[PDB]
Amino acid sequence: DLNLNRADYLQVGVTSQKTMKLLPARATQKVVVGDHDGIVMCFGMKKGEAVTVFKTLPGQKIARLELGGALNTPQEKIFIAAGSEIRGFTKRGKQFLSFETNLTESIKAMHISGSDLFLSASYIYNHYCDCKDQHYYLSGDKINDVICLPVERLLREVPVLACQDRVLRVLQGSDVTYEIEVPGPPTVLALHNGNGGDSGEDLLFGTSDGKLGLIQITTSKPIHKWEIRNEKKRGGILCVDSFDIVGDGVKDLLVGRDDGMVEVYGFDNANEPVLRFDHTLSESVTSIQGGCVGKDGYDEIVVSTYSGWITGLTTEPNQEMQNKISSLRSELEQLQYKVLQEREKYQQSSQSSKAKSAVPSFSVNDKFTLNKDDASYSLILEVQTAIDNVLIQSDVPIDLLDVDKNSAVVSFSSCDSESNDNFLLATYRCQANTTRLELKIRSIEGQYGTLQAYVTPRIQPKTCQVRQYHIKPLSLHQRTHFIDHDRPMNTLTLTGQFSFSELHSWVVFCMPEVPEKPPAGECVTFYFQNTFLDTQLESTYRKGEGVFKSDNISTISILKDVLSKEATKRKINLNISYEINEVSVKHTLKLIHPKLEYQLLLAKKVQLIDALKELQVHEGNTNFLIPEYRCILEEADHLQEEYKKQPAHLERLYGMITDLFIDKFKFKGTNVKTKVPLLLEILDSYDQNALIAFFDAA
Amino acid sequence: SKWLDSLSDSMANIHTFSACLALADFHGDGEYKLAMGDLGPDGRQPRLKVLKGHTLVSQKPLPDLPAAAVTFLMASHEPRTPALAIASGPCVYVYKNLKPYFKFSLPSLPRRQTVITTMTTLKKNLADEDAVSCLVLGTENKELLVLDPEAFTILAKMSLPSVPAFLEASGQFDVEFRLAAACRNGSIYILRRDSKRPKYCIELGAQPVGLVGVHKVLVVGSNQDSLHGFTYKGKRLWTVQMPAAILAMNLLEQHSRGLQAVMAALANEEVRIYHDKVLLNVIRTPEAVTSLCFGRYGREDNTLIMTTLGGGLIIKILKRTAKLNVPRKTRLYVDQTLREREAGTAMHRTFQADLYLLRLRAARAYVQALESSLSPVSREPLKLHAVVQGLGPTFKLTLHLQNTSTARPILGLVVCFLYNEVLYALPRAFFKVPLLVPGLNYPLETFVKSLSDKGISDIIKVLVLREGQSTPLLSAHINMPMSEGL
Amino acid sequence: ILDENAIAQVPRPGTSLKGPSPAVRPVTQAGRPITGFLRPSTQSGRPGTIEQAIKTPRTAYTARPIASSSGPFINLSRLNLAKYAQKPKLAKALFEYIFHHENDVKTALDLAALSTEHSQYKDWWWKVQIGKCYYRLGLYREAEKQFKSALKQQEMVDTFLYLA
Amino acid sequence: LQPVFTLKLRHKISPRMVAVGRYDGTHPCLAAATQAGKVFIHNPDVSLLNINQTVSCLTAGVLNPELGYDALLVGTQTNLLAYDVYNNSDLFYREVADGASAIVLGTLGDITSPLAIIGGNCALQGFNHEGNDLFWTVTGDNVHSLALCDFDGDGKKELLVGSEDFDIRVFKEDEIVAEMSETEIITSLCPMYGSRFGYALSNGTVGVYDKTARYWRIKSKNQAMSIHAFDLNSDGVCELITGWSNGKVDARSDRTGEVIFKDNFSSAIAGVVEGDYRMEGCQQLICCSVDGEIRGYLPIRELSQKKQNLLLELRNYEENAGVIPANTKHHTALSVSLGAHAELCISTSNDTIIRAVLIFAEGVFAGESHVVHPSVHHLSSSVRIPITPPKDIPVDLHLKTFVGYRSSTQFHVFELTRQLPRFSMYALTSPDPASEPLSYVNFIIAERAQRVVMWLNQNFLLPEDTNIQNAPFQVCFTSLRNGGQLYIKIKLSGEITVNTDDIDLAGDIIQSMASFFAIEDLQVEADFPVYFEELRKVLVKVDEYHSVHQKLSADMADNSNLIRSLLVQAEDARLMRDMKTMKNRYKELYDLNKDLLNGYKIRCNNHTELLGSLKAVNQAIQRAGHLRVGKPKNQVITACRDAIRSNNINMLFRIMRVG
Ligand SMILES: [Ca+2]
Ligand SMILES: [Ca+2]
Repeated sequence: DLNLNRADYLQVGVTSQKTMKLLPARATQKVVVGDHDGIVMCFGMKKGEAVTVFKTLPGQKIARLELGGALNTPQEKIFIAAGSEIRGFTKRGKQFLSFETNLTESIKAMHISGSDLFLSASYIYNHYCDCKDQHYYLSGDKINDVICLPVERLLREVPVLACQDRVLRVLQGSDVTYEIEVPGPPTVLALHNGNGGDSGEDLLFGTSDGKLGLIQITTSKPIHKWEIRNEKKRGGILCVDSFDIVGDGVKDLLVGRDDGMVEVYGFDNANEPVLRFDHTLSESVTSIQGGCVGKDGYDEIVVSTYSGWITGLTTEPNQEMQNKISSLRSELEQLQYKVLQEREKYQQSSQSSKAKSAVPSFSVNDKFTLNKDDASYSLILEVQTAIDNVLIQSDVPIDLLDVDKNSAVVSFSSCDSESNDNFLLATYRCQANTTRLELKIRSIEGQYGTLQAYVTPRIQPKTCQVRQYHIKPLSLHQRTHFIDHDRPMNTLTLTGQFSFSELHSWVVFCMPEVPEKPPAGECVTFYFQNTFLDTQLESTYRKGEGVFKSDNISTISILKDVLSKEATKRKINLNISYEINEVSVKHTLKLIHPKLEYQLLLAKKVQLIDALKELQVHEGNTNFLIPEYRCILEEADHLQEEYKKQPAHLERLYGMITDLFIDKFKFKGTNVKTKVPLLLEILDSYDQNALIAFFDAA
Repeated sequence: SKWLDSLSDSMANIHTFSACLALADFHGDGEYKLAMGDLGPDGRQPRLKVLKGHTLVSQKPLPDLPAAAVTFLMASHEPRTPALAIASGPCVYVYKNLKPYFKFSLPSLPRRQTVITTMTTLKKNLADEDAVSCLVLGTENKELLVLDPEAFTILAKMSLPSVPAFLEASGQFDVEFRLAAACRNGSIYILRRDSKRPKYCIELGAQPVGLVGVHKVLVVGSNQDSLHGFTYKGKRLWTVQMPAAILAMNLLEQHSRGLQAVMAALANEEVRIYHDKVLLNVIRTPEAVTSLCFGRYGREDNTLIMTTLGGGLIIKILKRTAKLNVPRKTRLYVDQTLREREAGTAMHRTFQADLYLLRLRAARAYVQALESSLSPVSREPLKLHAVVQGLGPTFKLTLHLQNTSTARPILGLVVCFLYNEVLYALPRAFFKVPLLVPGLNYPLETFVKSLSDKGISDIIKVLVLREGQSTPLLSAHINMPMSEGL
Repeated sequence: ILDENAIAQVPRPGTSLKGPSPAVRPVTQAGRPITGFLRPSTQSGRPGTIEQAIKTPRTAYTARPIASSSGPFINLSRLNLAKYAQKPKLAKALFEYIFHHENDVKTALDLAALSTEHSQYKDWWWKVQIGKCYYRLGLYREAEKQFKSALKQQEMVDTFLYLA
Repeated sequence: LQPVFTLKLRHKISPRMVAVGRYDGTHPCLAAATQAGKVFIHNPDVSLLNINQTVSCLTAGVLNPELGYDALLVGTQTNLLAYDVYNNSDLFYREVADGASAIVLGTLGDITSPLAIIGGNCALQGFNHEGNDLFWTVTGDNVHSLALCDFDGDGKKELLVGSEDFDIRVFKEDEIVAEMSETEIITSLCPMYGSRFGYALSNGTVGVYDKTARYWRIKSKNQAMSIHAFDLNSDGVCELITGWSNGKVDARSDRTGEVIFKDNFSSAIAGVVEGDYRMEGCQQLICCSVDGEIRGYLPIRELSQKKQNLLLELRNYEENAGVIPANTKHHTALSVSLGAHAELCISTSNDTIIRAVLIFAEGVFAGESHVVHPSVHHLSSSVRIPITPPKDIPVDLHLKTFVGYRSSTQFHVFELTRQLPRFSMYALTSPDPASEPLSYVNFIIAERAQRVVMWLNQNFLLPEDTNIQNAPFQVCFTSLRNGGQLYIKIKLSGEITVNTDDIDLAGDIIQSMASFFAIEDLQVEADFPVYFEELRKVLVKVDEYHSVHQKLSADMADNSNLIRSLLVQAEDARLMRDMKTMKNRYKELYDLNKDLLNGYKIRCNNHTELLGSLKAVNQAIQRAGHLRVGKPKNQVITACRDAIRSNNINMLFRIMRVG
């Protein structure tokens, strides 16, 4: 067991991903951090207190910060990359590098191997050999990070490259060598040792839902050593590092989730990891390192969070709390007086007509992702300050399910949906000092639209920042690498006078995880999968036509509706044809059946749990009741907590079956809106064979 | 009141014994945890449970049932974090950091499957806790294995005249070790150095439920609910009786006091003993306690953990501040003994006359009962009584018939029922009687049914008689209860 | 067995109903040695289960064989209690007839309720009669209520005996 | 800190039904309700007690100070059972016939014996050790929590009544001292020291009140299932230990209410009580969860964050040297409109768009707030918000309106606070002699007709065109919850006549007029025919409800005895394997169960109707009393109670009309 007690160091501004580093300068190492405000500051703990070793005047947003040396020399040269350039300082703060490396938009990743440089972008990827343009690539998908294997323990120069579509594109030079599959979008990857493993080269990637792996990439084939698949600790892997805290001696893995969890893994198994320390930090722990920053001799973790609180968890365990709080009493006196002064000044300036009120802009770190285990999006807002309240306005039938880790209080306004478009208006208050706000959103299969979120912080000049998210039409699908070709695929082919950009933008507007940049090649195939019930949506389309083969039937209908709607939004006059297999609807019904059966069984069990408890309280339930109910007694708690959600599953399944019926008979040609209520009582009875007979007969 | 109850849990399942209940800081940083290798409810799910403070945190699954789980030391120079050695069949599992670390097995000597049944450790050189401790084990195959303190070499095999049940050890390995093995055959054996035969046996008279080794004398708890203090030599010193059944015992200790007594769990929900001079170990409990462990738990040096019968968990912290009824004769007695002293002859004569009349009337009634065969007990040795069971319009009339003789059956018998054929409906009035084996009670059932639409009772006679003859061997009468029917 | 009305379940020894030793004084059951006086309410124990009660002599816990539960002059269904309850001279005698002769506690309680309604609830006798009807029906608290309400009106020996 | 002890109990505790007390005199024990109408006692094992009835309030205390043992008061929804435990005897057994929703035990003010004051549906009764009804009064609506706190010193404790009407009323024996208008049903109340008491609503809002002044409050996401004052750091000043719905047990200060101590349980929190439990002469803190886990206790970066926010505000104020003008202001007019809503229009000063509006009000809305959000094609410089408060209570709207341009990402948040005055829905109109309500109350006032006119302008939404001369005048108002009518008539003689057909409206108007003129006593001449006839109808029906319930209970007792006899008979027939008769007993049992279930349905239906009738009667007595201020209130209340205990209905209506 590990008990690394907490301690705090100097707080810096809001920081990006892996923007903190430990310069080794066995004495205390020295920390260096970036900031969205252009400041890049290096400091250290002397005798328990911080000392500003140096600091740079604010420029642009420090998106990445690595440390490397020109030769295999001790890597002390600190390289940052703010807007589109790369600045490079020595360990004492004297600048020695300023590379313009003019890109299009910005820089979101970088890796330095000696002097070799690998800098990524939204889609662009570049490799330089001492500022000399050497290799270039334009991946069709967003890039999350870039790594290069150790060109010393290994011979060649093979840079890995993490793409946002769950593929590791191992490339050499300026062309892709091969691909690796990864479950979840890889956001961080690093060599899992100070060199990269004793066995040549060893990669260690982390995904966005929380998962890690050890893909050992050979010359032409990647081998999966093993993988950590999170069991209860969902969250975005933002940062990883290798360091030996436990006394085993070889090395350990430190990982920082997005919700705040800080996990440590050891390899006593010699193959498999084991968790040692699971601790939360209530923010986005954006950078992790291991070592010693104060009180040398003891190992510790240094973690930079989102708000810039560079904290540490040490191995060694009154008269200090009062001291810090008295220093803070002096600080609060002086600062409160100063800010009330110009508060009154700003109020004095609030009567002039020529004057114009500026705005205190702030940064929010939203994350609108789709959970696969459930069918519910998980919106995660974050502000450096404390949130005063968050508004949630929608245009879609949406189920804001309340989460447990949250502490805010909700107030569902009486939305109209007739005089205005607000199908949903909610308000979270967070009557505390809260930085992040995690909340669920359960969407329906066929409805789509915008979803605004008005975030207000606790800054004295009050401002609200609106952030818009999109609930796609097919917002319950997600991209996969392959589909089964034997299942009944109800295909749909559309042809018209549209260009490739038009059809691609339509598919993006309809499909969740398609990149907006029109792919080069003019013939593109995306394989999807419905996350509620497994029905693929293989979509292959060119400049002139599009084919959408899908196990499900209703997905074809939604695709047809939304694509026709967009075409008429641009007046393209497309032609659409469809081919429907007769066994596909029966297959979808065979898929839906087990869930309805389970829900109804759970309902009929919770009908009896109460009386059964009423009887066991008297008799004791070991001598009179037949165990067909003793099982119910033992499972009572699960039965209750799942009946808490049973009716939502019932309503979703009923609406889905209704829409499936409607769309089946719509492709057959007729409208059945009259007999739509006629199937409801059948579902309430729910004989499977009678249900299929209802489907195929009337 | 001399204990501070830290936790007395009532409805958590913990079924372990004081041998498989050991306490140590198997992880380090000077804070003591409690390991308990238990079988669960029964022999289904043995899971090593670790307790830290008040609530469980981890249960490691085990392959089979842990016969023991002992904690020793494994570093004489600069002791490290000690590991836990549990036992299961031929396997011994060493758990460092409470993680599965190492496994050793018994040497298979002619598959033939062996089992370890008890473990106990013994010091090496200085007789302190900072030194290392050599292991001792007992097997179902009649062996006792003294092993190196780290269990990688067999150091001393020993033969036992019977299968062991409990172990204890005293002394130092090289100087002298005394291995008290309390066996199942109703005896103990003290094994010493260089024994081709254990050479030391001691009788108790039954199988022992436990044992405790104080500095000089040894203690044994008898299955017959007593405590007997012997000496290592072989001579019984003292005996004491317990007011309940001894469930389990252990070795209490308190180094700040010097009191080292026995914690005897009893079936009357109590721990009780009489020490040499002071009256200690007197503690009650809601449910009978089955396993005990006095040790330093968490941070305090005088914790006492207990596991009771129906699961549960008890934690007690010990505070450092440790003529005859001869009746009365009233005036009536003296007045009547006076009237008897004056006129005793009249009383005597009238009592003799009344007794002659009584003998006459009793002989008269007895001859009448013989005449009418009304006796249910009267060669031809038989006995019959009848029982009516039921309150409705139907009664189970069961006849208990018994042949009361040394050895001879009664072949020819029949039972007839004489009843009112209007009020009662018996399906079989007449039926034969089986061969009455002498000494056995034969219950013969019948179903009477009250036919009276009102509540009207009546008698029912039962005649037991031989087939050939026509005079009832005996008779029984049954006053049939009220109908209470419709 | 099947009628549970006691609040406690393990009351202190001495505060609930649930000498010469059995080597001197004969016994009817394990406890409760033989008495000197049989009233038709003596218990001398309680049978545990229903099997323990049917399989036992019918006069082991009672002073009379134990049960499973405890032309004509005028027809009860015919006469309308609403009319007799207007006149107490007929009401009290007719109630005593229905309750003690016909043993119909339901019609008796109906007549008693109507009659107490008529007399405006201010005569202890009708209260005690309703209490007796309830006590027969098994409602011991609704009967205690009436006995208590009658004791507040006129303290009489009968009401103390009923209430005890 | 750390739990000094922790015991797991084998039963599931009911939420608010937990008490602790010495039942042997020299041995404290823990009493707690359980499902299936049982109550267990933990002595240091567990002893059960059969209530056979769903408990709704449990409590231990000294009922007669002659001895020392604690009586155990188990209030069923239709009973009350004091119960000595050391002897299997009871101190009394009363039937309240109204309910036992919350009970508190202790000496009231100027009463010499420790009462057992209770409360159900619009009722309040307090008994002695013998069971005598000494205290009795009627409050607005159902009582959910009672507390014995001592206001205004005087050493004699008053009583706090938390009504479902959202109010906390302070009832001196026979009086009503003050009221505090909260926002939800007060489900817990507890006194700390002096006049400090903690309250817990159903919003989750826990607060602390001193003599009608609120020191603090929080509104969490869970609900405070219990609150209790207890000193935890040994200061003399007691904290407010509260147990939340998730399991969070928090000991917070009382001067400001910041969390001092925190802990968590495995399930929801049922009870938190105080009392010696290890027999060491010191009170403790016992906390019991719903699952049966009881445990007993014994007695940084955020400020740097706010400093950094001060630095940020400094940066913003220095850098100026979605932008918006600096003279942008909001003018809000709160009027009323028929075509059914109190309208509040928020308007900007100069061509700046009102994008979204948040209204934070206490009980006016479903939820805690109300969001106006005009569609992108509805964006203008003004927005009108309709409001429909459900009760004539003055509320404070906390507005947070977003000002910004048509296409912007950062809007400015202008905060405001307006007030909907009490009696806001009623809109001034013109009189209609055809539809004037025949009900009327008359009473006297001091002087200063103009002061009453200022009262009107303060507690009503008069338009700006209005003007009232000192002459006698009538003002009419159409209600907007229903189409009712209100007619206030101020006579030149200084008399007041309220002519509303609603009685609660008249009570509210008269009480506001009293509290506005600092009046301690007032007597009215009242008449509400439409209400009085219906009240007489209910009073008539109550008796037949009583009789029908009596007959049904008799019949069901008969059939239950039959069923027990048949159970015994079937067991007998089965013990002799006589299957025809056993099957016949089982058939008869089936039929009797069917008949008894029909009887249960009809009995419970009539019983709920009876509860409705009783609540109607009690609420009518309370509506009569509430119409008069001061000493006439309890006079009318007790007079009506005596006029209904004697079934003198005509005297009841006589004392409700003029008396
Ligand atoms: Ca007072
Ligand atoms: Ca304090």
